[PDB]
Amino acid sequence: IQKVAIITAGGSGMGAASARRLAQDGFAVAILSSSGKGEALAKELGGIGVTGSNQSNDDLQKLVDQTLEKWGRIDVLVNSAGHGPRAPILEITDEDWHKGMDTYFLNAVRPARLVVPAMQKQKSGVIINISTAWAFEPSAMFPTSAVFRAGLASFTKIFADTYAAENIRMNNVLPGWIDSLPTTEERRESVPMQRYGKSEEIAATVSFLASDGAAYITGQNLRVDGGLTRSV
Amino acid sequence: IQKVAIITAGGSGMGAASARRLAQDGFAVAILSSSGKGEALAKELGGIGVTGSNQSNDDLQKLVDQTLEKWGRIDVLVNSAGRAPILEITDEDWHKGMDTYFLNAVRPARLVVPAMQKQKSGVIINISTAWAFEPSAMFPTSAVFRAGLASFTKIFADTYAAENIRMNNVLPGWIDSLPTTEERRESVPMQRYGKSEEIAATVSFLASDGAAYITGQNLRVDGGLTRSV
Amino acid sequence: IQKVAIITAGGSGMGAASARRLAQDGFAVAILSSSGKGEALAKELGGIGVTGSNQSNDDLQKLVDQTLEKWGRIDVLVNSAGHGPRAPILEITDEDWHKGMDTYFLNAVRPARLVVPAMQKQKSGVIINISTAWAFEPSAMFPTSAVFRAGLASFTKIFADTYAAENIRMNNVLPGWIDSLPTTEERRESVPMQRYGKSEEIAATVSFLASDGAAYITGQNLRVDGGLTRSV
Amino acid sequence: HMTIQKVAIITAGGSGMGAASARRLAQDGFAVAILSSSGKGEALAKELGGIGVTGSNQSNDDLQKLVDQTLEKWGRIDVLVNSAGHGPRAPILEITDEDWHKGMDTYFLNAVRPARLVVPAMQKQKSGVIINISTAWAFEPSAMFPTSAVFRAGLASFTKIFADTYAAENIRMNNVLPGWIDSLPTTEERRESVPMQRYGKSEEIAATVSFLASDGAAYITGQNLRVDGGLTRSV
Repeated sequence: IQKVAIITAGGSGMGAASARRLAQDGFAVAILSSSGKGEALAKELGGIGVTGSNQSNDDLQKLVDQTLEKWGRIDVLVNSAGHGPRAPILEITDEDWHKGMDTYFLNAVRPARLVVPAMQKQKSGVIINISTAWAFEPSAMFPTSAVFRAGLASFTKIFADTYAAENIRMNNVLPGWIDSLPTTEERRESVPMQRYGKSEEIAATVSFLASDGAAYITGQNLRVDGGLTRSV
Repeated sequence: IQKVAIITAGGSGMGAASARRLAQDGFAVAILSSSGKGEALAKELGGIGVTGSNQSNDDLQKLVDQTLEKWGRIDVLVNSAGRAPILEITDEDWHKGMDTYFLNAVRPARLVVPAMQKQKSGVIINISTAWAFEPSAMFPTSAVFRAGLASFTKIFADTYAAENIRMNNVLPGWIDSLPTTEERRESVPMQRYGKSEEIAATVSFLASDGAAYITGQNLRVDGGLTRSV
Repeated sequence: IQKVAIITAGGSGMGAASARRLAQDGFAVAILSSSGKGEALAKELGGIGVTGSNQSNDDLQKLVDQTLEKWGRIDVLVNSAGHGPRAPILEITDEDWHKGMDTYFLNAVRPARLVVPAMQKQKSGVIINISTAWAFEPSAMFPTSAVFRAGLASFTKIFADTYAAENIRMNNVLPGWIDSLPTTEERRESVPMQRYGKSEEIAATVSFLASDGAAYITGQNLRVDGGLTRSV
Repeated sequence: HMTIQKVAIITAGGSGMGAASARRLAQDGFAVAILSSSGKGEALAKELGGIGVTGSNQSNDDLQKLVDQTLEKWGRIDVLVNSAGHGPRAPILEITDEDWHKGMDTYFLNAVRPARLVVPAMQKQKSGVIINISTAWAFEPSAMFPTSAVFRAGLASFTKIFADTYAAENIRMNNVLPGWIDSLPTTEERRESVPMQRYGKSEEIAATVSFLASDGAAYITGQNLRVDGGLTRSV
């Protein structure tokens, strides 16, 4: 067996960085992206791609089925995310809250349901979600992101307790300001380390969590933020 | 000044207990419930009541409008609320969970804040769960969306602090609004369930001037159940 | 039942405010302070005072013995604190770290040891420590305070678990900027509520925690800080 | 010669998780310097092609000797890993004032003391990592390990202040918080309390230390990472 990694929202940013690093580590990769970039990248990394939505159970099933048809196993699932509603806290509509849940919570839950049967058969698996350093120290800048990634942390803990005995782990990586988007001086200066994080630094964190050496870590939320957040 | 409290899901359990205690404290009370029990309780307490859904903006607006027509202010809002394997919960179930345990607080908050802004004074207290940050399989949608509620609460608190409008959550452990099991009771270091009245007392404190410098907090009332500092 | 409260470091600041409020609530009061202020306050409130140190075994035992001789019970212990070492984080010497521990940790622990026997006989008791809102979001401004109050929280949890079955509770109140000291504009403006807290607000939180209504609360750390800290 | 030979100091590195960390860092390519109160420290350092001092992780003098010998030999300190011995255990009110002070030396100043001594080299380097082996019980404390939990919660707050103070100089500090690890004898009761139904390996703690000592983890600072098989309850 070559080990296998599926990456949802893997066509750009932190998803793409994670897919590249996991391929470099030696995983066969399967990528889902609503852009064409996902399939180009999977091609370049020698793996497979599906072009579809991380909100669609059917695109997801196609991705999972193709990965199992080809390699017969799924060792790692990495879930990255899009961008959800941003507005003043009482102005976000009920509809927008629902859309935020789709973007930032069910984007991780939906594919988790579909990969777990393989991981149960294997008695081995890792699921890593890209969350946000603001989950427990939320800001008005990113209200639906923080709300639903806090909820994702609770989901992650219930999941971790439910599947621990089957050697299946789930952890979240909580990035601060990352150079996947343009920097501002105010934001950069607000980080004690006085720089944005590299998308490759997030990918390195994913790589660790996907390795045998991290096997005893489950249910955790690891902030990778140059010291930005205040809580121990 | 006769101060005013609105209680959503105040027909039974911790909502009813909160409504009774706030009435005893001297607040005028307006109560929403879907069963009808909220109206019967309001009448007993000398207040007003609406029977409707805490997921419906129209029934909520009716409660708010009637309260402001009667007493001209809203000092306090208390939001109270109504098991499956973690991967078996459907997308539809998660969305329903969010309506039930997250938007139940958010929807009435939007409608009371204007009065609170005019008053330069207001308190919103949400009844959450001690399982929010230490969740278990027993209360999955509740815990997930109450963790989300905490993050909402902090953004809200930051947004409205300068206008003297505060939001806090009370996080109950095992409370006597339901029957005990011995395993549950024994898991609590205090070796007893909490009283609905003890939750209501914590609500009362958070509705008082003495608590005015508390905002954005999640206060566990659980007999020592949860493990975290 | 005439209930009884002991307050350590109760001569001024949040300690004195707590003693005044608990007297107003109807408690008999006993006060320890290194200042003459403690005794003047106790005498006013019809209670008893010892002039002495919350680091001295002899002074504390005297306090406790005189309280039990007078009223036969101890229902509430409130521990306020003085001021400990403040310096750049690596310049604080081993000796200063040990002094900080005495000032901010052992100040609470020492009296707790001495009042628990009465509380056990009573099958009822409450201990409330005045801590700091910076305990888990520490600031270089108050390094020994934050370090030892974070320590205090873990002590408080072990205590709460050990004595819960005997109906003896311990909780900590974590103030932000309080008007026991003069404001600075920068500090005041950093608080979302745009004001310092009142000592009377801290005392009201102490009052609630000493009440029957709070009887199901134990092991907790309650921030009273106008929204200053960032963590949920 | 064409690539920097990075250097790691391990305190209490003679056995258990400290020795595991030493071994792994050496395997990663670090030159290792080990302090241990037993001869185990030096023997292990010999095996790993490094240096060792026999002495106490509570003694400024012995720590200064290791640091000096390290800088004398390799000219730099890139990584400091602080493990710990064992402190007082007793019912919570039975721990004497003296036992609390001893606990502080064992679980808090064991990290602080060497941190003070390695930071100047790290500042000259504009690069450094300090990793303390703490405990999963720090914020979910148990009556089993009272001084450990108290002072490791304290260590977290120290760590955050340190991290804010030195972040601009690219010097980071993080804590690894192990649960039940196979460095000590196992019991069934403890094993079955862990959701993963096994103890952690010392090698899994060392793997976490290795990651945190690597360039990949450079944007992580001030954190407490629990490695506990899901034992602790908090998100």
